[PDB]
Amino acid sequence: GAMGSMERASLIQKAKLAEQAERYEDMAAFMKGAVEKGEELSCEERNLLSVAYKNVVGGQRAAWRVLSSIEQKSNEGSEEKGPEVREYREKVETELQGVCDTVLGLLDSHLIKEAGDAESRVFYLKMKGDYYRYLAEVATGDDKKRIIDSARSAYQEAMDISKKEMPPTNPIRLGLALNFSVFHYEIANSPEEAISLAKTTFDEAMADLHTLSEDSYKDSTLIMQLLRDNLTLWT
Amino acid sequence: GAMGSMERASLIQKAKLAEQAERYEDMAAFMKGAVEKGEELSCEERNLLSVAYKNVVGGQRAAWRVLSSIEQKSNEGSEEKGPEVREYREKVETELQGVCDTVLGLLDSHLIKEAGDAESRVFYLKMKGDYYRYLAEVATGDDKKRIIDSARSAYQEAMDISKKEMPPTNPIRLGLALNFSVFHYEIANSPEEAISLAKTTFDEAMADLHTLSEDSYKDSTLIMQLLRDNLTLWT
Amino acid sequence: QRSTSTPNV
Amino acid sequence: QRSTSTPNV
Ligand SMILES: *CC(=O)N1CC2(C1)CN(S(=O)(=O)c1ccc(I)cc1)CCO2
Ligand SMILES: *CC(=O)N1CC2(C1)CN(S(=O)(=O)c1ccc(I)cc1)CCO2
Ligand SMILES: [Cl-]
Ligand SMILES: [Cl-]
Ligand SMILES: [Mg+2]
Ligand SMILES: [Mg+2]
Ligand SMILES: [Mg+2]
Ligand SMILES: [Mg+2]
Ligand SMILES: [Mg+2]
Ligand SMILES: [Mg+2]
Repeated sequence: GAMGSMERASLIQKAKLAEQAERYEDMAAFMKGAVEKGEELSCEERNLLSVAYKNVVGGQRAAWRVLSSIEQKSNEGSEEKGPEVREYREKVETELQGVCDTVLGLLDSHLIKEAGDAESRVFYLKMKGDYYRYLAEVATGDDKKRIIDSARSAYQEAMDISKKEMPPTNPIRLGLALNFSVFHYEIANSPEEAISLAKTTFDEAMADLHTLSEDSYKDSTLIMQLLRDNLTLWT
Repeated sequence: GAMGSMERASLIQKAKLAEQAERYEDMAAFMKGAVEKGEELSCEERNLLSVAYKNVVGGQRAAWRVLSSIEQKSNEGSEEKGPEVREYREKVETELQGVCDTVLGLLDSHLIKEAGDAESRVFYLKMKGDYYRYLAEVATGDDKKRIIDSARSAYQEAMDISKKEMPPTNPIRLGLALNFSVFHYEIANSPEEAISLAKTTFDEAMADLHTLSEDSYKDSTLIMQLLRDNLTLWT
Repeated sequence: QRSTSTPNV
Repeated sequence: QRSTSTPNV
């Protein structure tokens, strides 16, 4: 596309600049361009891809939630205000779905199939789960069940690899488990599964902290605290 | 343009929704559409227009400053990193200039010429000054002097009307004086003019506070505090 | 209150 | 530090 004429390294450089400038739409476009060069991504480059799209979709999700809340209130004693709330919620929703589809497209063409190391494959499968989960957040139709199942299937594949190939303190493994637990609680109507996963993940990570350097310890304990925060919220 | 098919009232409604959702690009597009209906804008609608574009250009200005700083540092012992910093700063700059040109275009076609009340005319002329000032912030070429003069001329016309037609505590008058003082200090290399304007504005507003209701007092004193904040910074 | 998912780092 | 201009309200 539009980034076809720019060097891979220049796209990566500009993604980093865009991050510094809090220009996340630009950052995402640069990283899409980099992915479309066809080479595999390093860990740092996967981080750039992740940060860019998370920030873009994060803003869309926040906006969608505001508009959905206004829409719900409109449908309670409420005075008729016409189609505008629904239309605008739909506009934001369509854009959000578009971003999710873009990310899923990159993963399918061809990041996942070329990812053979545990860190890359688990990261990409987690990402696939996450973006299906974001699609599930706004789904209501004939397809909501299939979207949920797609998220589940991606997370489960990631989980299976992570358990076999990574230590329990690995940040990617931990972040995957965190997000899959959120899936269970928020999407799949499975709070007990969520709690069980968060508890087991936390406990197995705790038991492996002794193997870590000071820096790795910092990384693992940060995510462990998020598991604990959710457990506190959920129980 | 793209908003041509939407009712004016629906554009206004959606601008308000976009504001709630912190979707300022959408908000600006809705308000551009509303302006292009050709009717004059009320005070509330002028506020929507203002908020939308201020937030959009504000993000661009912040990004531009980050990138300009990186660029300046690159040009000091600095290792050569190629054209990317300049290119990306230029990209953001061009987009910023585009937004400014869009706002100035709305003002010229035909908001200012139809504005005959002091509140509307002063507001629009202030806006014209502001967006020329933002153009001046990034100008370096043959045209920087003319851009500065364009800002100056708009602010001066606004000032002349505001002094004749509005009380010294009027928030539009106060905000205009605040921004023109910033112009003097930051753009026109006239710190003494800036300080003088801020001082005189503050003092004349102080003397008129007694005429105000509690609510109007709140509005005026907020802006007066900003004058004071700048005076503290500048002296 | 919403559950926390993995943040940016 | 940069001068403060009129904020959104
Ligand atoms: C090395 C690699 O492939 N990385 C991708 C990552 C570093 C980690 N992901 S993540 O979503 O797995 C994640 C783990 C821990 C934390 I705290 C946040 C996110 C994000 C992108 O960078
Ligand atoms: C009534 C009217 O025309 N309005 C435009 C405004 C209300 C005021 N402007 S402003 O830039 O003049 C301003 C004044 C005080 C403050 I505190 C902030 C901004 C902004 C848009 O709404
Ligand atoms: Cl819409
Ligand atoms: Cl660029
Ligand atoms: Mg090449
Ligand atoms: Mg009623
Ligand atoms: Mg829909
Ligand atoms: Mg009509
Ligand atoms: Mg060197
Ligand atoms: Mg330029």
